Amino acid sequence: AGQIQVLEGLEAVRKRPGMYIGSTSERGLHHLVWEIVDNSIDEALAGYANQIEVVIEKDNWIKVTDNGRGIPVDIQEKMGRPAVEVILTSSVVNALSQDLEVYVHRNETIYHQAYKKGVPQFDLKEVGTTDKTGTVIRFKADGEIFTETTVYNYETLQQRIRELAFLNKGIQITLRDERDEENVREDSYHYE
Ligand SMILES: [Cl-]
Ligand SMILES: [Mg+2]
Repeated sequence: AGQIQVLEGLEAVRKRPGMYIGSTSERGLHHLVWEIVDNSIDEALAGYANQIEVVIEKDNWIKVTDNGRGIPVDIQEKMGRPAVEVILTSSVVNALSQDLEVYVHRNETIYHQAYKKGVPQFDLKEVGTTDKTGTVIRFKADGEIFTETTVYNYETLQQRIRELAFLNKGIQITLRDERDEENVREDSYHYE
């Protein structure tokens, strides 16, 4: 019943995306980033992260990295699935992304899963080792949902990231635009 309910959730969000994120215009596109960044900020506020990096990658992928605990990977009694899988298959960003990847650094291990329109492409995999903790999320907004534009606006991201760092003092939040490899722009904010 758990994973059927997952599938129905994805269908619901993709059918009425604007009920979930406000709009499917440029505003809703940028709201994807806010949803993810907000979750990292909660992890900082909980006491466990202090650095968040947002990268606009080639072809308008977004990568958000935090140095928090890493999303848990333990098997849920609820779903019979790893915790990270439950969390990401119930994410609006994931449902509304053509593709999304997560890398978790936790338990001295790097774990990876990928998704399309919220559907996992393979089971969560151990792919390496690590001496850090945190989470990396990379996603590509689905152009079938965001029919006006899937191109992010650096200045829009910059303005809100600046505001978020100012509001959440102590968190280092970095924005980087790598879309043009010949001219990479970065702004990093860190208030007291
Ligand atoms: Cl875990
Ligand atoms: Mg939260």
